[PDB]
Amino acid sequence: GSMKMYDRWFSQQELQVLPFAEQDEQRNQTWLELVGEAQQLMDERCPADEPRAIALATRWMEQLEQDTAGRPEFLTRLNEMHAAEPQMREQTGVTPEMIDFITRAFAESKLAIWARYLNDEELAFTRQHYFDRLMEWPALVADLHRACREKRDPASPGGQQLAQRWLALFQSYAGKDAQTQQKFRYAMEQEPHLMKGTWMTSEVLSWLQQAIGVMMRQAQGLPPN
Repeated sequence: GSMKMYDRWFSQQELQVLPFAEQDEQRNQTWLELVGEAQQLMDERCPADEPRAIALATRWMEQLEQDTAGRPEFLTRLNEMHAAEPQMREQTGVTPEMIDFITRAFAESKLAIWARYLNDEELAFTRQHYFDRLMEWPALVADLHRACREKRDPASPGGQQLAQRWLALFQSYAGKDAQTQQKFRYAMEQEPHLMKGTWMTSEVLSWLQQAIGVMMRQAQGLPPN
């Protein structure tokens, strides 16, 4: 879209590190392709769980991660913009229904993988509750980036607050059975896609794993590390 649209959704400081504010002909072409291909799939009434939808959704999320420079606050801002900006459709062709389709297809791309790791009742719980708190993740990841950026101790009260927030979001879709949660950890160790579209860097993930280890540490038994 236009630089005027971005100017009213981002401050001047933010625009200096938002890649979308760069004029780049190849970035623009890729977005024309991603939007055009989404609209075509919707026009064919393509199911979100077909491979064509899964592929396109994966391409979108990787592009969005690059074009927000990995900043979850910027993903949040673009999410606000898509739903509120009056000339979103005229300027970009993006509609709330398109974003819903892409998000549902991206969910299906992960549920297809979890189907190989979970039994039937665990997979049904995760499908049912997948979206319950999905939208709370960007604000948590933003706070995780901030904790890591500010060198907060993962064992501080604020650090454990973040680990507790993570647990509540994770348990929202994984359930609360320790046996089931270990399947999710194994899957995440083996399946690189499950960590895509989370706006986590290696450093922030390391910070979170440390805070979780403190939270979950047992008095007896093999400890974390």
